[PDB]
Amino acid sequence: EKRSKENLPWVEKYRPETLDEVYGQNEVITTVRKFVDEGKLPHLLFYGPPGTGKTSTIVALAREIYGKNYSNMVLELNASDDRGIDVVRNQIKDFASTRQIFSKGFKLIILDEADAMTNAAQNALRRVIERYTKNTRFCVLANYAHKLTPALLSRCTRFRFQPLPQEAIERRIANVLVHEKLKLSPNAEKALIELSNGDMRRVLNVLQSCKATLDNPDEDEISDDVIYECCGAPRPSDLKAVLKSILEDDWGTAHYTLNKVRSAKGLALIDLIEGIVKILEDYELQNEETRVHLLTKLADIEYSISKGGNDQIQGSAVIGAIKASFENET
Amino acid sequence: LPKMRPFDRVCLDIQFRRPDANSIKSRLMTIAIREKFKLDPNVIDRLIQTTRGDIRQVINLLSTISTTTKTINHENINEISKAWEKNIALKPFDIAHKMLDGQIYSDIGSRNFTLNDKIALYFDDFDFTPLMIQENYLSTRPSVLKPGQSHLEAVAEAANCISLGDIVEKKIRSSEQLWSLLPLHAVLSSVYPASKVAGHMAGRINFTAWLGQNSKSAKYYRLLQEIHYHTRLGTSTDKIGLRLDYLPTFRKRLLDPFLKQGADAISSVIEVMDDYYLTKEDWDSIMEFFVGPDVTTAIIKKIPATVKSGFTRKYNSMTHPVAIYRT
Amino acid sequence: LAQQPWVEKYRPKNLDEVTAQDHAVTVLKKTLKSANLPHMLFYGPPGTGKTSTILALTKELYGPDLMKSRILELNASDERGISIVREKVKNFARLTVSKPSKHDLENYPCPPYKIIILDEADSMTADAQSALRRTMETYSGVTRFCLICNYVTRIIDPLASRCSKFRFKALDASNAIDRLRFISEQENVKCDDGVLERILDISAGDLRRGITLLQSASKGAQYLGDGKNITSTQVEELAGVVPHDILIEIVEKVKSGDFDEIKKYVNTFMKSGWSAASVVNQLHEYYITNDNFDTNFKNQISWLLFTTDSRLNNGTNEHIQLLNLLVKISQL
Amino acid sequence: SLWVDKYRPKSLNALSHNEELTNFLKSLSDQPRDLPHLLLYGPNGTGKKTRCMALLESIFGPGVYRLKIDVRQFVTASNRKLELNVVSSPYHLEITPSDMGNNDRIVIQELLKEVAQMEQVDFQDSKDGLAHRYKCVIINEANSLTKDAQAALRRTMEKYSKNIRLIMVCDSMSPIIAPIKSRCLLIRCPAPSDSEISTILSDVVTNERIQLETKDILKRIAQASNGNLRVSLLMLESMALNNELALKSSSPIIKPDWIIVIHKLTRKIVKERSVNSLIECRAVLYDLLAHCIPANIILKELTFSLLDVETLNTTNKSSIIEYSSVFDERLSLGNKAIFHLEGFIAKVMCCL
Amino acid sequence: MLEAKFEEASLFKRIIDGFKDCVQLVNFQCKEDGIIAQAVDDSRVLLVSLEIGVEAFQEYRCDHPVTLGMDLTSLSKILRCGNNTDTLTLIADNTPDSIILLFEDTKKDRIAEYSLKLMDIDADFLKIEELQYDSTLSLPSSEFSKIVRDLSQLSDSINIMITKETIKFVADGDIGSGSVIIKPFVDMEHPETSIKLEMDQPVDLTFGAKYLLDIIKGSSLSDRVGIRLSSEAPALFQFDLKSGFLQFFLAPKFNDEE
Amino acid sequence: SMLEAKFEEASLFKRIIDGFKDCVQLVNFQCKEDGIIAQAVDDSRVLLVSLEIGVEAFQEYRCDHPVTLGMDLTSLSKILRCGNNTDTLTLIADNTPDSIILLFEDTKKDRIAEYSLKLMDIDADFLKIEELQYDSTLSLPSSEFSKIVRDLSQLSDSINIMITKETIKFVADGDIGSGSVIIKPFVDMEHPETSIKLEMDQPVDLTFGAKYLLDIIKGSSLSDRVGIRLSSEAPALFQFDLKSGFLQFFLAPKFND
DNA sequence: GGCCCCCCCGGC
Ligand SMILES: Nc1ncnc2c1ncn2[C@@H]1O[C@H](COP(=O)(O)OP(=O)(O)OP(O)(O)=S)[C@@H](O)[C@H]1O
Ligand SMILES: Nc1ncnc2c1ncn2[C@@H]1O[C@H](COP(=O)(O)OP(=O)(O)OP(O)(O)=S)[C@@H](O)[C@H]1O
Ligand SMILES: Nc1nc2c(ncn2[C@@H]2O[C@H](COP(=O)(O)OP(=O)(O)O)[C@@H](O)[C@H]2O)c(=O)[nH]1
Ligand SMILES: [Mg+2]
Ligand SMILES: [Mg+2]
Repeated sequence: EKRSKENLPWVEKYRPETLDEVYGQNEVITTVRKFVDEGKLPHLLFYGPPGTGKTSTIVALAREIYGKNYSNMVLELNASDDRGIDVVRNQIKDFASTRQIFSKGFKLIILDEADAMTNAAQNALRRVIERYTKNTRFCVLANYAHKLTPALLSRCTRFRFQPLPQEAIERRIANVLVHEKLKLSPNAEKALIELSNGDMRRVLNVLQSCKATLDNPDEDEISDDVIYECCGAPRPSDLKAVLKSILEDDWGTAHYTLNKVRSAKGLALIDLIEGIVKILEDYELQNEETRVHLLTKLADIEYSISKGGNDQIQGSAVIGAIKASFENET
Repeated sequence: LPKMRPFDRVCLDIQFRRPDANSIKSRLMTIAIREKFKLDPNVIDRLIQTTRGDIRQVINLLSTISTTTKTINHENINEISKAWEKNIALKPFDIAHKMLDGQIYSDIGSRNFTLNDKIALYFDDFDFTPLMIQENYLSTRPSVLKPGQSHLEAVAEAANCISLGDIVEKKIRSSEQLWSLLPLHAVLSSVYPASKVAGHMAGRINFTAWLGQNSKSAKYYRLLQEIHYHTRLGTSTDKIGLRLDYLPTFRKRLLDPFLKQGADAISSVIEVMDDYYLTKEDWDSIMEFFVGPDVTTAIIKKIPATVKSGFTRKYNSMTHPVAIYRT
Repeated sequence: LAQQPWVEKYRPKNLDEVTAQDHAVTVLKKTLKSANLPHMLFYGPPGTGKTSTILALTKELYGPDLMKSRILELNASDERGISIVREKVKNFARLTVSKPSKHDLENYPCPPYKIIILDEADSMTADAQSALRRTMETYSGVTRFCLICNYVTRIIDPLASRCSKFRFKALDASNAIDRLRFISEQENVKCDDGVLERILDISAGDLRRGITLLQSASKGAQYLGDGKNITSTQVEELAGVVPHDILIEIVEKVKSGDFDEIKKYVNTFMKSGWSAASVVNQLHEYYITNDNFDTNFKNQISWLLFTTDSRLNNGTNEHIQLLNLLVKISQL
Repeated sequence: SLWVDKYRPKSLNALSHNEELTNFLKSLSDQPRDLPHLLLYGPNGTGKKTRCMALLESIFGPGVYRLKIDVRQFVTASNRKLELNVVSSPYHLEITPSDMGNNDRIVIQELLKEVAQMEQVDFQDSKDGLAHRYKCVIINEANSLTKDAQAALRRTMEKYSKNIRLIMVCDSMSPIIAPIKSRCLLIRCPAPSDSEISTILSDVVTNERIQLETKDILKRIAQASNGNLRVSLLMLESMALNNELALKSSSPIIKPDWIIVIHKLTRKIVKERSVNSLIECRAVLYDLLAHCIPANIILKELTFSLLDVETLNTTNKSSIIEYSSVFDERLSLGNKAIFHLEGFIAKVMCCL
Repeated sequence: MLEAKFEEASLFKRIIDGFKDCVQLVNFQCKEDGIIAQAVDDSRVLLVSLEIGVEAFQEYRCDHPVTLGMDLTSLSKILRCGNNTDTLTLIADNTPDSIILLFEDTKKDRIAEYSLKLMDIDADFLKIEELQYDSTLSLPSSEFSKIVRDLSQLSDSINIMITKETIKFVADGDIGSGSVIIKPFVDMEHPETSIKLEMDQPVDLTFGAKYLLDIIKGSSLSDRVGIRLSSEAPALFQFDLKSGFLQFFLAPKFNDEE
Repeated sequence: SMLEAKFEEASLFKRIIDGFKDCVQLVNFQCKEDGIIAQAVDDSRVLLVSLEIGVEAFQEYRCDHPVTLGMDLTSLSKILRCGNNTDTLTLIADNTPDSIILLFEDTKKDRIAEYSLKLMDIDADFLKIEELQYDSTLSLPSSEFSKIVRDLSQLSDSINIMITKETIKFVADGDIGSGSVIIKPFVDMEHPETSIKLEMDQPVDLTFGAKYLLDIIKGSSLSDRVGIRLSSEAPALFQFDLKSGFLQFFLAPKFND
């Protein structure tokens, strides 16, 4: 890095350095701590969605096992590096079959993002794993399990990283506020959690954007309005009004309301559709085909939007689909 | 295999067939007697049916089974036959014949030949199976037609599924290289379309003709491009426009006057060629494009040989301009 | 200069010329004094000012001297395969920052990192994209990444999570009129009231198209040499907008319901060269905004128009799609 | 030389139809220094290329019509040597990248950037020998380019705006992506009217000494062209050559072979609806496709000939047009043309 | 009717090899004064001029000027099969569809005469009117090779700057930057390794790796080069012949920042 | 300039650079008043290369403050190849340098070549890895070691070194066969350069890879004698003494199982 | 020993 850590992005500035700074994975953290505290550390397969803390967890585990000079005693290979059949055959085999250099210890290999590896390399790694197990251990981090061969999966103990719970995100937010001397309104916190979807990177990015948006962070408190302005996401009140107008009001006034709501803050149609879907998922419908039509038509509209096209036609289609689906209620 | 093509007519071809169950009965009984294990003759044929003409494989089977089991009778023949079944990938013709059979798609057949089995059959040769299915799905007598459904409706549904499978295949071989969709292409190209017209073939199975048509179309496009870039300096149009609109008018000037004035139209044809930088090979290519009732093969053949010889001599007796240099 | 198109001549040079993207421009300006610029993912509709915004930010951050040595820009016109990403991008990111000169350190903030701008990132393959996940994280302290795309769904989830998302809003008459008016005054273009608003409405969130239309109208007025103010009819003619009379005839033929007459009228209409997308948009506006139709008719026509637009967006024949849409509407 | 080519106008003042378009082109060419990128769209055979050449002649000198053809070599990722025929002029360049199929992107990433990244030597009409102007590149059939080529062009047309200018001619804007449309100035070229086509044909006849008893003769040719002018001129030439340079009131309209084949296919499908009929239609489709007949044109003509049948009813026509609309998108998203043409024919036969 | 008996056929072989890559179809006008040729690059960006005077040829005569568009690749194919020391001649006739290359020798046995087809190439009234070029100099070719091959591995630019008492080759790229300065240096015992340079105004022009690399591939023709740089005219690289020279007008690259 | 180091001959630096370019890729140089040190770790994390060059190897050397320079060995070798073998080489660096300048100057002529290599951000420490008291040490001519390594690497990819009472044994076990070479220490007073010395504290038996030994013996052109130090639970040390500095290869023995 | 080039799979 350059200068100091204050110039780093919040996503990288607040990267955990030890295992006790990882939140939302109490079971996995306790299990790995117990494993590394009594010498029985098996091969690990950390499977989870982005932003859960798998890389941070493995880095902290390596630091605890080896210490400050852990970078020179582990072999970290990721998608950014070339990992082919020849690499597995030569470099990984040599690392697993050779003693340590700086200090006595066992060999650790971290194959981050191994789901992007070829099948030949995965097949080759089987005997490398099963032959040098006495002095070497393997850790594989993945987001999609279908990319891993069954043979590789059989040789690794599986640990699943769940989406971050609400309390963990609140604790991390409180720590960040304490470090940055910032104040957050409770409604702003709830909106941040709602839009976070269990990813801490989104929390940090949105919080940094909100801090940058404030006129003076020293004596300004971030509110839900600030978060909505920074992210441009529709407000819940706007979504409720749009849904109400679509459901009860006629075509002309519903179209006018949708246009006015979208043009007031430059809202995007996809976010409105997502919010309407979330709101309607809790509706106690009396018929099934109505829900079927809603889901199918909204998925079609989302797919069409993903490829671009006329936005006004897409909004009219959304309104018409909702009206037609709710017509079946009778 | 195509690699054997050079050996087509340079060696005496000797073909060996799978030995019958009666040509090896005596040898196998002698082996059983010598090795002191009982081998019931009545179950011998199944062994060959299990090994499918492989004497070495059946000998190895006997050697392995006799290690701990000294009796080979009908009580355990089924187990060994099931355990030692040989799996060989079917050829494209065999794949098409089996996939277009209505027995496997019935309620009873489906429990024996499952969907996974059909997908594996497709995967035995995934580069030919869709073509064979698309070629041979119009020559069947379906036996799985739904009550009230006609053959034409099933054919239309199969064609729609084939089009969807073609779209999937195009997406598979794109820059993204989405090969994980190959199993889906198995259903949309081979299994599903065959499931609607499954039955008995109405005739011999024909190999796909799409490859030859594609090669011919590529050659025709190459000749059309050559002609278009040879006449680019004179015409204001593209190759598609040249083929659709210009070629009939050109025929009206480069072929018609040979059929009326005889050998006196050579000068005009040569003048047209010079004006449009056309050559004799370009003439042949252009006259070969026409289809329908405007075929020129018979007309060209009926032209007197003297006229053609004079035209060739005139063309070769003078200099002509060249449009593109070092083509 | 005078030898450049108005779209390029009036391209923003600094961050203060951005009109309707304040929600992100304010954050970018604050990053100048905060010096903690994160990885950015600029997404939005075409012609919103993303590349211009990033260029202005890089200029204001580094200076014309350090721009070349601190910026690495890769777009769809360069090979960006997995090997290129793994070698060239990795090497540039892992390099040390160029040493600023006292002049630059005096007149510019000179942040202690370099910027890699991956424009048109939506065209990169998933395998190539996956190679940057650790590259951005490992060298975040010396390098920052800017990914510009039009379709946010084309970016893999890990990269979107790593990057801070910035959505560029559409430029309509309510937020981009000031820039168009300023350009008109700078070029001394005389227009009637509502002409600029009509241009922006026709553009539908594309300021580049509006500027091009204004330039074409100014050229036509100058060639005319009459001094009269530019009207809206000429602007509509230059924008390929179907005349209202033709639309009235189209809807009357649709109401007639006869297949042969509709087919003949469509055959005659397609010889004028009108774009199918404009016709569909005008028909949608007329039918949706009309109060002479019931709920069911609008419910069906909305889906019909959506399907027609989706099919047309895939690059199909306009004649067949237009005829099918008109026939379907006539049977509603 | 053919009459369609010998009488092509070579200046903006020689145009004989769409006077408003001519005035717009003259206005654009009045101050060509700040001319933006241009995209011409309209029906085929109306004169878009002729108008582009006239505009270039207005901008530069008459020397834009001295053309040459050269060969360019390109190498793909597999060390495959590909040849491209480049039509060039001292003042402008012309390219048709679609001739290299999916490799068209290479032309965008290798050729265009080579011309736009640096200057040129102009030893004529100059004092220093270096060009003091921009170069106009005409990308013929922009609608045929792949999405990757257009994405590559997006930045090329912007970062070299004042060194290179692009004039792209196409018959339809549907395949064109939104960014390319935004970066281009749209120009619509309507097809000539019947009266203008008749006047042009009459001028050709009177300049070629062709006997014509009634002018209505030419009028029919116009109703047989459906707005196309090149087709009208070629049909007039063919009729004159087939009638001893004398058109009669009883002279029939000469149709191209592929149209007759499509008509045979249509009136065989209508008469007979069976699997064997579908096999024969497959053979006919193979014959049509093998001789450089685009699948989209075949589908369009088949659909519009089916809709012209006097025995079919409204429901049958609606089903046919719906199936044609679906299968046009299927063709646009597929590789094997027959795989979709057969499906369309089968659906049509089922619906009848 | 025309003959160009050469002192050395290797001289003509190197002359043709010096610009075979740049252009392939060039018109040769054979006047009593000598041979003249000027071909525009297919991209209309590089002009290959060339002229050989009557002095260079062992015995040159012509009765009527004739322009031959004969190919260059075929020229190399014909000349590659020949020996080293010979007296190539270019005999032709009144209406030549081919030119007979008489590969005469002092000995009566080592003769490899051939025939080369002629091809119609159009020629225009191109002009090379002189301009007040700011700088012009000449220096050996070995230094050119050692500099261009060195700088090409570091960048695609071989930028040339010519200042008073200084000649700078600059090449910056992703790996880094490299600059080599050559200065007036005269050796009394070895005059061949000397630079003859005259400049009027400072000049700097960026040139490309591929163009100069191709040019120095053909630099075996002349042991000395000629640089001519101006401010608004295409700078030209020349290779001196026995009595003429082979010029290369190469357009400088466009500068976007300035 | 801040750091200016002048070499007597460019070949002097070129030979040392070539001595370990084929085993490591990225190098880090620390320049101080005492001299220039560098440590490189290969990708497999098996071999470590430690080079030190003193001030006595430079004609003129000046370094006001410590300088850390990260470079790619391939790029440095390419740039050195671009330079000639008869010119004077100067290392030039400034405060907080973003690049390193290599200056090639010819005394006969007035030609000066200034190459610039962009520096690399490699944040790492040295850790001064060196065992205080090795189990056994030995010294022998480099040519003999290279010959033995090349001979025994043709039979197998692994070589075992045994140090025992007044004897050193190199054993290779392969598929086509096996080979053994035994050498006993001796002292010659008329060719001291050919003598072999050995001082042992405990017997040693360590296995190493053949490829790493083949790459290590490539530095035989920088010295006539090589010192091999073996110790249990410690990397094996291979030292080549230079005119005023030294080069060291630390090789981790293979796991025994 | 190192490039450079050509042929061939790619799902479970
Ligand atoms: N459990 C966590 N506790 C605190 N911060 C977290 C946690 N998980 C993620 N983060 C934060 O998000 C940043 C990125 O976490 P990562 O370790 O990169 O997630 P990841 O699971 O490795 O992402 P993938 O699966 O490779 S896309 C960290 O630097 C933390 O600042
Ligand atoms: N926010 C804006 N403010 C002022 N002018 C703008 C703005 N956005 C676009 N323009 C104008 O339109 C021209 C083109 O803007 P662009 O930067 O190319 O838009 P864009 O977002 O990059 O389009 P895409 O998504 O890459 S196709 C600019 O030179 C400006 O003249
Ligand atoms: N007399 C006259 N003929 C025209 C004019 N425009 C086009 N044409 C004729 O119509 C022919 C076809 O036009 P073309 O440029 O190919 O149209 P495009 O293929 O759609 O671009 C031309 O070769 C001309 O002969 C015009 O303005 N006046
Ligand atoms: Mg991670
Ligand atoms: Mg842009």
